[PDB]
Amino acid sequence: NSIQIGGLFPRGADQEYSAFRVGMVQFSTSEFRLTPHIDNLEVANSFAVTNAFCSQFSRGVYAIFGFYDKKSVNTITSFCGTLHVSFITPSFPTDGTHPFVIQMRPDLKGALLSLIEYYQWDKFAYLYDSDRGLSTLQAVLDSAAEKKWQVT
Amino acid sequence: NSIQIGGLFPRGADQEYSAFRVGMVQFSTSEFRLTPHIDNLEVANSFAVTNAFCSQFSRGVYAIFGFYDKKSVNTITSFCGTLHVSFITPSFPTDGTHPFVIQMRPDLKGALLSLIEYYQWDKFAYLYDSDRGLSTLQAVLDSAAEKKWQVTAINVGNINNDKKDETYRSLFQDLELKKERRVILDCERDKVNDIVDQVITIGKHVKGYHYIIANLGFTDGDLLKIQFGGAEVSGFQIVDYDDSLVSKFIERWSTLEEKEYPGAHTATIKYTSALTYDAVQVMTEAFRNLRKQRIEISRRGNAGDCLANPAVPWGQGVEIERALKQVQVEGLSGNIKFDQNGKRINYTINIMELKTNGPRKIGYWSEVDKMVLTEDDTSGLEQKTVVVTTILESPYVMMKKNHE
Repeated sequence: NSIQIGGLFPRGADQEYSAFRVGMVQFSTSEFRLTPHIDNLEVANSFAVTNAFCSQFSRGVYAIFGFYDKKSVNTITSFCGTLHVSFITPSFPTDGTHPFVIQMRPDLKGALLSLIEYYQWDKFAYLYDSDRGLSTLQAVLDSAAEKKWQVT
Repeated sequence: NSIQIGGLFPRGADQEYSAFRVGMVQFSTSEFRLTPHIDNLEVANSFAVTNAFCSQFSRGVYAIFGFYDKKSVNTITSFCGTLHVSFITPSFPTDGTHPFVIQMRPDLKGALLSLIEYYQWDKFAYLYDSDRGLSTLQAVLDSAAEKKWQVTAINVGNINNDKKDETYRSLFQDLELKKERRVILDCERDKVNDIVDQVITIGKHVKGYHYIIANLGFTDGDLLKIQFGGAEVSGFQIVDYDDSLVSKFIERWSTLEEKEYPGAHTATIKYTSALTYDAVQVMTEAFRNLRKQRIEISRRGNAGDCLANPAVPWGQGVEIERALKQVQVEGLSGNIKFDQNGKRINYTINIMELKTNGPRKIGYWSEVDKMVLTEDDTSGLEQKTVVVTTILESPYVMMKKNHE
């Protein structure tokens, strides 16, 4: 009763995969297991991800574990939304509600707002990389008016 | 004589499509002609975008004219960079240099950054919409820390239309904390008309407020509702109706029947649509130069499934890129030209101040020259009722015994 799963891993993900490989071992039972198809791909390229997602759809997996990037994120969300494929990933949470998506990464933006309150900050600098995204920076700039912040 | 191209259109973009049809007729010669394949699809559904793009790559086109959303721009750009397929679009330019992309929309980022510097602003609001990329937001924020600006950036895009009256009143309750009187609206021409009607409801459009619409269709959206409140309104117009070329187009435009051409019986045209008419002229002259250059571009056979691994790029797409990126014509958006990346270059955005007499061509910019127009001759001397304030305190200001 072997069950197949999609495995989308970036190239440099050595420990992420090292922990993934350990994950399946500690959880496989005597009546079923997991048969992942691992595609080491450059996750930023939307075409590579799109071509890789279908490389798993034709193989007929029952769920896909992977990652995504600010550029390729909207590629996976609407793809799993129409094909009813279930996608599980630790990449950053979807900006909005996108169905058939499982985000292990807990919402970091909600916790950061509470930290700045206890420290009683008023003016500070916010450093962000447009690569990782800015969904968290957007949140602190939105609440910058209600809570009196002068973000540089 | 037949050239195949792919067309990706939002289903709620009819004038944007009506302008495309008129362009085929005005640039159809007897030497050759272009042939479209239209798929009305959802612009935000990148899966539909992927299904539409591969529908054209399997039919074997030479270039694709379409749009994209933030949720799909990366889908369009990534396929064109690998399959060497040229893409022409009037949507927002890509956040970076992407090959085989011919962005018809010019970069507004340079305009706003010095329209701010013209009025001498150092603190303002910035209500943006992520539907057209966070490119503009990073620009103002990067320049905010350099000039020690104090900006308030609000992701006004993600708001529900059912609780729109209690949240908009709440936003201005938040913007009232700093008594903000200088705002920049960075929504599409649709959500702008929603904010406009809600600024009127709370009366935040009188003497004192000053807004800047950050899109290339100032005269497109409805401006008559906030024109007389007393608040100065600035913006940007790309379709300079003063040019005789546009008027030549607008005359033939205003007489067209509306059942056959939706959204075309009026005197103005949306900047999204005006760029589309100008897009055809680019593609027409692109291939006409491939002809005169004695260049053979026709496909050698079935392009196959787009998901072909490894992705084989047809070499002549390089020549199509070089053909499209070396076009140079004139249309409704003024001048038209492209770099080696496909970005708009050598253009002119008319800056318009909304006075009491309507949109006024006050200024304009360029990627080399910033704010350089002398004041329009039309105006009125001593039309400014200067507002003066004082305090009732005898005997400085006493109400006459017959003050009623």
